[PDB]
Amino acid sequence: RCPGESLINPGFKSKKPAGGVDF
Amino acid sequence: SNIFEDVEFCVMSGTQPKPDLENRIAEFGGYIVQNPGPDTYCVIAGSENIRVKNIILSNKHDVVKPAWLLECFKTKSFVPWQPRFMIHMCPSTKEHFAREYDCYGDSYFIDTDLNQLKEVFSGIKNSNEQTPEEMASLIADLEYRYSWDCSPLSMFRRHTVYLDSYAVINDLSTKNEGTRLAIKALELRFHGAKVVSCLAEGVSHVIIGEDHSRVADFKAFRRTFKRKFKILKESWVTDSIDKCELQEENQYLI
Amino acid sequence: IHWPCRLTIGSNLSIRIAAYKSILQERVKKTWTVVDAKTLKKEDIQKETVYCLNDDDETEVLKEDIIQGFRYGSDIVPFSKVDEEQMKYKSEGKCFSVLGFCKSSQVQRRFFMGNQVLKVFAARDDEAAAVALSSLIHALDDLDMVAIVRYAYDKRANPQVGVAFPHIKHNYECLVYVQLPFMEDLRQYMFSSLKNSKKYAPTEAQLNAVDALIDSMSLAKKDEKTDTLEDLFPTTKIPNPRFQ
Amino acid sequence: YKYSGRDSLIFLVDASKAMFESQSEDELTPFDMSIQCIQSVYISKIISSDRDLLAVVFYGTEKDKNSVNFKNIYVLQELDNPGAKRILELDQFKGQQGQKRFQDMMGHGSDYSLSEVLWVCANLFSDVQFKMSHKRIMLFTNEDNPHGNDSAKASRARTKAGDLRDTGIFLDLMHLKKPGGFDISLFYRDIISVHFEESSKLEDLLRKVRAKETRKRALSRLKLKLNKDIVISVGIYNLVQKALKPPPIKLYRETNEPVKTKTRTFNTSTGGLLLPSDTKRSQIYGSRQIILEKEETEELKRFDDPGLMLMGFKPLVLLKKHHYLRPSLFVYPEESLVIGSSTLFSALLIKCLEKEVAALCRYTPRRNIPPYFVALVPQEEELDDQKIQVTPPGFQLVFLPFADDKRKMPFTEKIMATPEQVGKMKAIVEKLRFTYRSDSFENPVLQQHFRNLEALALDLMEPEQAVDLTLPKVEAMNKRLGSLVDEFKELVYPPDY
DNA sequence: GTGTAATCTACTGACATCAGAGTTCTTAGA
DNA sequence: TCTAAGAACTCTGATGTCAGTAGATTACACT
Repeated sequence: RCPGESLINPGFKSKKPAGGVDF
Repeated sequence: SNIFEDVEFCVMSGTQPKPDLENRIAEFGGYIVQNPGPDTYCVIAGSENIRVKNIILSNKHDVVKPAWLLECFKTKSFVPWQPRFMIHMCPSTKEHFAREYDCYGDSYFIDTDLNQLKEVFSGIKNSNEQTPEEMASLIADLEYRYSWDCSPLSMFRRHTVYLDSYAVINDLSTKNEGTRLAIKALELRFHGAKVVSCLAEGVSHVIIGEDHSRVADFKAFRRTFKRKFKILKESWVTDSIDKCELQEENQYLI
Repeated sequence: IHWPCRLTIGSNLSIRIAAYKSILQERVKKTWTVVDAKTLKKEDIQKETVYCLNDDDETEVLKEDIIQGFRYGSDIVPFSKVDEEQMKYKSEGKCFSVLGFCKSSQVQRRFFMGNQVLKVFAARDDEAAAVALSSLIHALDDLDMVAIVRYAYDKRANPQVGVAFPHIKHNYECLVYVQLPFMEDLRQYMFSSLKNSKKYAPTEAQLNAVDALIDSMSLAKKDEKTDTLEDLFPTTKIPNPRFQ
Repeated sequence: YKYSGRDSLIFLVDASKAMFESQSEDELTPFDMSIQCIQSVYISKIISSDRDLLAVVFYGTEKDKNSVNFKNIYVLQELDNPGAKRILELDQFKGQQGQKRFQDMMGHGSDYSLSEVLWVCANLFSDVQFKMSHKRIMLFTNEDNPHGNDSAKASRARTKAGDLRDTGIFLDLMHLKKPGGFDISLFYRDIISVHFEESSKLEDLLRKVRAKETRKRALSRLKLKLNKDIVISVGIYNLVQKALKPPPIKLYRETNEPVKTKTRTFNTSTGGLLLPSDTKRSQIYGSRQIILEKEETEELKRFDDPGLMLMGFKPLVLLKKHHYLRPSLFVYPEESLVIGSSTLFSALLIKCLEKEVAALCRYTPRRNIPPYFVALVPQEEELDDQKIQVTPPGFQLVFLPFADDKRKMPFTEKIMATPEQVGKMKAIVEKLRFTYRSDSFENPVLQQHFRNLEALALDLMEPEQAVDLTLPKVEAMNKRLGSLVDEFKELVYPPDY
């Protein structure tokens, strides 16, 4: 179902936006 | 036409009808290519906003205004190319290019063109071949004979010029600056004159403004000289510039 | 092999560090040489890597006419091996430098991703580094905090990330370094989850069999008061059966 | 869905002047918005899934291209695997000059009909031969009443889109900031599966996100021989596996054509194109030469057949986390063989977690591979994030070194720091506390590589050069930490460096 | 013989992986 | 006074793997 599944690339889990160190 | 055959073109863009560009080329038989290899003469593009600029980054090839393959259509323009590969096995292409290029990068075996010449020129540092004295006179003589010392931006090249910006002739700060003579020295220099700040024996011309106060003294001083300068109005330079050609001095005398 | 470097927790503060590989999945020294069946001489074979264009066996010269390409969707694009080096990501140095710290909880067991393990030590005869790094790792022994570190073995080689995980032995402090995944090295799949047991029943008698298996087939026996079991099968002390 | 089915996706833009040339601002444009979307999801799909299919279609244009049901529709692109020349076709229509480039060709504002537009797209998906796992249409129109002024026009669409949904093609929507309002509850309420500014979904199509995405597939299947007789089938799956820049394809310079590397072995003396049977394999030891056949350099290195033999059980504490061999792989049951073996595996999972135990196994992934030794650590799922399964339940294969692997490391002894030297460190460490998450970083090389590759491929004016996230942001490390490097420089060592 | 099933065994795309070969650096070094 | 033996990393090429497709072999069968 919708909540975790990406619209660019369906069935696969949504790629979160990279992050990195920040305090 | 039978002229653009044996000359190969890339029509990398248009937009003027792009697919008709190569069709016009086809009744002139210009050799159409969709993607420029190291073989091709030059690349043609109606606009360059994105699709071309790999070929700005790879200095590769000769890039040409849209019209050159709608004006090739009244000329015969046909001019070269590259790929890329650098090699030091026991290095081989550079020593082949010691047979096959001029040392600087101009390949003997292929013509080279706008972007490729700009690149060669940007790599250079100073010298002169033949004796400098031989070379200077070869150039001077040729522009003198054929009046190319009259080339528009060079048309006063063979004029050494003094200018009446000095309240005392030859005293380097009796300087009458703020004068529209300052702007005529810019105009003379903009067209190749050896503008000077001393009326020594090397001078061919003196230029006079609104103030005629010193003309009697230029004329009296000119009685001294072994090679005698002309004295000319400001208008000689204005008119010669406007006509893109040396108008000649004797109607502008004093 | 020895590798000299500089452990760097912030822009001004560097400590001398020199790491050693500790586990490496080990491979045999001498390769199988190739030899002619009747002469038994190791140089009577030459290995011609010849090339073909498919237009009836036009044979190329690699030194002039072969240029590597990558692949981009439904089509090929030509690079030059000599223009990849013009655009390639170049590391600015042979770096080692900490990014920050966070709990053992942030770093689960599974994810560890390395070719090798380092043991990352205070430089030989640097008694200032010895006190400073013993302080570093003794200050990690108690918080359950771990380090996260940019690494690079040498110039041109790929930059690297991951977990510099501390441990203690009576003769020296341990802080191993291990690589951790980037976001594209990690695979996420929803395996159909097994506690929904209604079609794959774990019944009382099945459970009451297994309850005895996993105690019964124990290797580790409690023949001790150290709270360390007999270690009846010490697999890390066995030699590799491949080389035997 | 099943493994092989491609994702397949068709993009279907409203060419109507009232949206196409329209803005309330100057700063965007709905057609320039949709075309940007189509180029940007399409450049995502090129790096990430070259196997999955795209098409793009303009409806309501004035000059037509269709198989049938022609009126006022132009299929710019039929269904195909994605690549550069398709991205170059969309690029031509972008921007202020672009909204005139399109007008010289297909023509703008004419009447249109969704029941014909949905017909056209249907025929498109039909015409393709491949197996499709997800069939999806994307609506780029703002026209919230889609000119259903004739309700007996509109009932055709709604029935036809019933027929789309009935045939298991899906359809999906984005609203595009229509001036003053848009409301799905007027119409589109029954076409999709309270009032909006512009879709919060649409920004996700501008993530430009890059990786390979490779679907759930086994590495291999094996039999967990508990002894000489009892077996269960288990899968072996690759939860963590380092990605590489894709293998480069060698090309002929003069035409860009691919070329065959075509290697042979040739006798150094003579014309013999030596066959694989002509030559053996060998070693040198003790100044003598040992000779073996191309069969037996791989008869040596055999021990076992593909399986997993059980070796007995351990405490999880004695499996020391300092010695680690190669990336851990998952184990999960497979009823594809050994039916009902899932019943045993599940009890084994459940009860190991009570015992605080691992199983030890010997592991061969293939015929002609030596056994390694592997601890099966048992696993438990954190569904607490609204059933986002961060962790699947099963076992981890964690590999164990052998003697040869644990390399000797030099002598050293010290226990040097005082409680103040730890005490100052315990401050700096607690000032530098963040939260790592597994996905919080990206490969600087492999991300840069794709941007270089696009510049070369779509012929872009510049490499995008997007700066990496692995460098420490040293000014923040200066400030958050503060001046406390001086506590080492004063309290811990002399001023000579 | 003649004809229609059912079903084994192939080939391919794709993915991991060992090995093998090309490449820069330390110690021992005339 | 320096010249190879020993590392180290990346990259390339083959072998084996899995899923899915479809052909040819080959069984089964006619009163």
